[PDB]
Amino acid sequence: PNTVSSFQVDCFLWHVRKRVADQELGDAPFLDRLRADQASLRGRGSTLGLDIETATRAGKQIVERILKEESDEALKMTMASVPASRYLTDMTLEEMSREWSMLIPKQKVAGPLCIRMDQAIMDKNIILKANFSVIFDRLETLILLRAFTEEGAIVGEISPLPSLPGHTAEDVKNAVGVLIGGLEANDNTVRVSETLQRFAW
Amino acid sequence: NTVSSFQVDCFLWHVRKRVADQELGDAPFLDRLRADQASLRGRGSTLGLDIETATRAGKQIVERILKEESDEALKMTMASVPASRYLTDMTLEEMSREWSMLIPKQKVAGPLCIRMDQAIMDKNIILKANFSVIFDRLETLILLRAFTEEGAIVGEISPLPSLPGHTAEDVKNAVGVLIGGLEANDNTVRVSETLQRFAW
Amino acid sequence: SRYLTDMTLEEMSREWSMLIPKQKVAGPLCIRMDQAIMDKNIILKANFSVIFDRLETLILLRAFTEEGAIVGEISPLPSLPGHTAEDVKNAVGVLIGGLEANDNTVRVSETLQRF
Amino acid sequence: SRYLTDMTLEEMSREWSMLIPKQKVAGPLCIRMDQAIMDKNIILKANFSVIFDRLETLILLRAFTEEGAIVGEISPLPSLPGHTAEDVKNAVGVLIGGLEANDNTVRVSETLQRF
Amino acid sequence: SLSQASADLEATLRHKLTVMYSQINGASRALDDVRNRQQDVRMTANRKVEQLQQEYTEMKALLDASETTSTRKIKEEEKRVNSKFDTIYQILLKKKSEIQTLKEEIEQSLTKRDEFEFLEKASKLRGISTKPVYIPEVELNHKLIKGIHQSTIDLKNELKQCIGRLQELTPSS
Amino acid sequence: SLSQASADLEATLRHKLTVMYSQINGASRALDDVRNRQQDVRMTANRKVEQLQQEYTEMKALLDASETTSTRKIKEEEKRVNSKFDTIYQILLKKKSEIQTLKEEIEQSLTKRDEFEFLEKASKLRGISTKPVYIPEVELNHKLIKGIHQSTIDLKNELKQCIGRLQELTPSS
Amino acid sequence: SLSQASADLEATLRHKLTVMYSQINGASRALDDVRNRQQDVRMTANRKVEQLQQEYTEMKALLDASETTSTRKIKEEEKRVNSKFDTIYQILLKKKSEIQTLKEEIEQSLTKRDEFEFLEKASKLRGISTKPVYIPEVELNHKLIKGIHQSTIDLKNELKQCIGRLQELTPSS
Amino acid sequence: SLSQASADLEATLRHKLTVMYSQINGASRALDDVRNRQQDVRMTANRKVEQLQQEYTEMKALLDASETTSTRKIKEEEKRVNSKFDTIYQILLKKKSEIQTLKEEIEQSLTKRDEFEFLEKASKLRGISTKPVYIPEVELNHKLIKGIHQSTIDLKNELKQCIGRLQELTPSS
Repeated sequence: PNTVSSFQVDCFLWHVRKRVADQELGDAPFLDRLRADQASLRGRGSTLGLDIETATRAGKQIVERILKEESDEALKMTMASVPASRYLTDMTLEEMSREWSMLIPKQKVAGPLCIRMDQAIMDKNIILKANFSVIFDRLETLILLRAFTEEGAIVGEISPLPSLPGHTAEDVKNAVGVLIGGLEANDNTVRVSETLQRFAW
Repeated sequence: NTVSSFQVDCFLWHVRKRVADQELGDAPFLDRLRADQASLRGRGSTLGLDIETATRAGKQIVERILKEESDEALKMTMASVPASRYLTDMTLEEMSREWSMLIPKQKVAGPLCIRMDQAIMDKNIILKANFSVIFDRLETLILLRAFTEEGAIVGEISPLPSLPGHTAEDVKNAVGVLIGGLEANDNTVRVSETLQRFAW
Repeated sequence: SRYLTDMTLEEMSREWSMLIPKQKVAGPLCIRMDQAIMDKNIILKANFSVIFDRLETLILLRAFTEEGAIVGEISPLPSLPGHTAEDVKNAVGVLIGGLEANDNTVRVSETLQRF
Repeated sequence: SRYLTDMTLEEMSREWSMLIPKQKVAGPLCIRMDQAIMDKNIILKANFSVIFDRLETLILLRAFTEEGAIVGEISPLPSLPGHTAEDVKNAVGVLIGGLEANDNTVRVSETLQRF
Repeated sequence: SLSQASADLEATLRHKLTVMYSQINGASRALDDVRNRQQDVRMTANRKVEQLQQEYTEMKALLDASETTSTRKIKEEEKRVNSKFDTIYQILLKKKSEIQTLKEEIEQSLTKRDEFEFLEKASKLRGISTKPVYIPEVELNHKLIKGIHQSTIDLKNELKQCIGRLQELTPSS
Repeated sequence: SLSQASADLEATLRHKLTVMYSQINGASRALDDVRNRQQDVRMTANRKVEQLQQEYTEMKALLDASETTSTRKIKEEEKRVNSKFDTIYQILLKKKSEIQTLKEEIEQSLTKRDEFEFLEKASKLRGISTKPVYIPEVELNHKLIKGIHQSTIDLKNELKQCIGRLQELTPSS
Repeated sequence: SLSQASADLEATLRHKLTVMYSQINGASRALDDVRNRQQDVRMTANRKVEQLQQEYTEMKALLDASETTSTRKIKEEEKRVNSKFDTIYQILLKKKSEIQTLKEEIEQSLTKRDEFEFLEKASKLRGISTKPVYIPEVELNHKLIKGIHQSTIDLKNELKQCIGRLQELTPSS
Repeated sequence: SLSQASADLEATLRHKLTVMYSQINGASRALDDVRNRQQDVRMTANRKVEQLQQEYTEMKALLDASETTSTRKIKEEEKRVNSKFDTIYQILLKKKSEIQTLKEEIEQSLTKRDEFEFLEKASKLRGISTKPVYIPEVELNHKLIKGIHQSTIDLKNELKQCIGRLQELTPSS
């Protein structure tokens, strides 16, 4: 009793259906079908133990993902989808091109990334800033990440290997975990930028 | 507007079909599929409105917002097809080649300068251009020129040195004006495939 | 090319009779008037076509008393609908002289004055 | 660290009786044998744990005739499971001497010979 | 003293080689950074331009709708007056046909005239002059259509003022 | 006496024939009049429709002008930031090439290094750690382009409201 | 004559200035062309590299799938033999518990010893030799697991052969 | 006599007590044996999974090597064509700079006029129409990079059919 994708679909198709009769005239049998399918989907959500909101969000990525064209599509508006291929920058060019020195170097090889940190830093609030390319709602390839103190000094760096580009997003999440652990082991408070939180946790 | 709903329902039934027509879906779901199919056929009969045409109308009416999408999101969607390239019909030699008009005609079409030799007549001319393309749209033109059957330059669309850049419709207008000015001299004008893709 | 209508459809389709008929052929136009109408103020209303700023083809001209009664008429001959503005001007002068010979006072509508 | 099993699960989970019991405490091991068995070819099979290339802890050793009958046994004391390979070797020598003094011929499995 | 100082500066220059390697790698990462930043602003500019063009095409479609609605109001007023005139034409042609028929009836009644019954046959037809029918005046609503024209000109002037208000917010190069 | 009454009613019927002729001519003139009146209202309607269309095309041309001006403001802001980034790319690549050259020179200086003049040739280079170059920040004018987008959306909404005020002046059939 | 030749060559040089202006503009357009060509080959290279990376990540995911499947077959064979051993443990422990219960019962029956009825109480408790159930030998399928190991080694060598065949088509820099 | 049979049956039951605990001791040893057998097959299975995982990581490292080598082939082909284009940019810019300099000379020679030496200074300038420069075509080896992509896709497909061949060697429940 598992193939309940049809419920998610029906939750999606109903909500958009509402829109029509919920703003324009639509039709009276159409609105009657709206109310009837509403009650039926409520009963199915009760007997399923599955939320309508969550199943509609699932209907989003279960429908909008396999709409290929028999014939010529919804001209997936670029005002609403450019797609979302962008490049995010927490760091300034000065911050990027700046050179730094570790008193107690720690170098580790996390997959295709090199993590570097100054172990001498202790009891500081550190913030992570990174410049990286984003595709859709996922990180694609990292250009650089660095760790700044409350005062702006560099204390850590996640950089891809010069000979071995590129990498995935999960490799970057692993490197982030390793760097945060190595730094917080020295009594350091680690905060992260909003973009990094968005594509790292 | 009592017939918007039929179009809507035809679109939603098509997309509904897709699901159980490829994936497993559900058995009551497939019975509703067949039943709503027969019911929409009956409604298309009693409406005096064809199901195919009304389904295409349901497509183009349930596709121009608010479809994709608002509000929501959060993950689970995107809907697009990126691209970023630079197309070249002309060789570097053709670009860097210099030419002379016997009967010059110069016009300022928006941010573009159109130039042509009016002395050319009764020739099959082909338009070749080098230009940057973004997504499925033309972005910025670098140059366009007009070659004869023999390869001689007879016309040129070039942006103004002081005023870059420009849009795609400015380029379509300049193309129209150049083709008109040349065909007024009994000339047959053909266009390269890339230009046809990003001008007509 | 426009059409000017001094007269209403009722005035154009109304029938009238002359107690003393007077008819005259003025080139391609026919002029009719009642020689019994005297000592009245009469106004000439006409429906006619206009091209540029000149008269092109007359459809009908009728004379109205102060009380609105028809006492005269200028109409093209059925076999000769074609005519010029000068023929109309001469017909108007003949009709004005004929009605004024009976001590009438004649006024012309502004559209008729212009053309 | 591996476990070596000369004996099948069936062979060790079987009961046997000695007509003439002979028991002896060899340090931390208990040696039992039937002094009534004579003029037989006997093979010693044992299940024991092994670490590196040496014996660590013996679980059980039993003597089998050519016909498969149990005639002797080496087992650790319940209060003293700990022991070394050499005490086990000494117990094996004692059991071999006890069975051979009554004209038996004893052979040892290759694994027991190694350890 | 010079051979050991030679080894000293060999070792110091060797560690300087490694710091140079790391800084050159940092420079390559900064070059990728600047390239990606310019690529991002290119994408942003193209996206904003296509959103602008989509909005201006929506405005053009609204203008098309307004144009069609105004021209439909004008054609419906035209068709009103012209169908009133068509019914008047129908009435006048009916009366004209009655008179034409009676005229031909008198003309072919004058062929059998020297029989006594001609009087009995024709004295009825002199009496029947059924020529009535009242025609009310039809007036095109000039004020409405000239007000539509005046008001569309006003909307054009107001769009002019609106676009001026829009463009003065930002600098022009 | 009956032949004289026959001539009498023949004469009366012929004079009524003549009045019928004059009435039929009047009816034909009235038909021409109604045809010309409807033709005139047709001409008036067509003239007003063509004036409407020229006003709406003027408005469309003003929208085209505003569109091209806004898109030119955005493309020149794009080209500003992209030429700043291109120059920054050039500076960083020039510095990287200088440092790369010096690094490889130090690497190929170590093959003839246990020759005495190595110290004289390399004691200058221990002093030269030229790793400078300051990069100022380039910022795309986000407020300007977001304001252009927001204000063109505002232009569309107020054009909608204007067209609404225009069309509500008259009835729709 | 020299002032007129001065005006002559002034006019000819002015027309030469205009042709040079057009040629320098053509040169700037050719520079834009080469810059854009370099940009295009950069984009092409990056796109092909990302396609390569996606293909190699897909291959790594196939290796992960094969690894998990092989380890699941090995753990299921382990669990087979270990559940047979668990059932054998259960049988032996049940027999041991039966004898343990009987052992305590007979030990507490020999405490009521000087009653004649002790025989009646204890003659039942003698030969209750609960010695049942035969246990067959359990054998781990060693051939299968060592063959899985051998076959994964063979697949590694076959991947070596594949990668070699791939790389030998092209020269290496 | 009954006290003597009581002592007799007590002694026989005591000897049965001793044989019973000796068998329970054998049972506890068999339970320990089964435990150790289970632990041993656990150890063998786990070591084989560790050997499988080390082989699969070796295969993943071979994939990494192939990826890096293919991407290096693509980057050096990119840089070859991009250095050819850089040299072409340099020649075109040099020609543009030469013409720009001569243009400035003509522009600032025609501002100081009505001198006899003006003719002498500009009669050199009437002759110099040096407008040549030949640019050879640069062509990226598209066949090579598209074939590298096609062949890496083929390698993925061949690995799929491999591993497919591997898992079919063993049964599925």
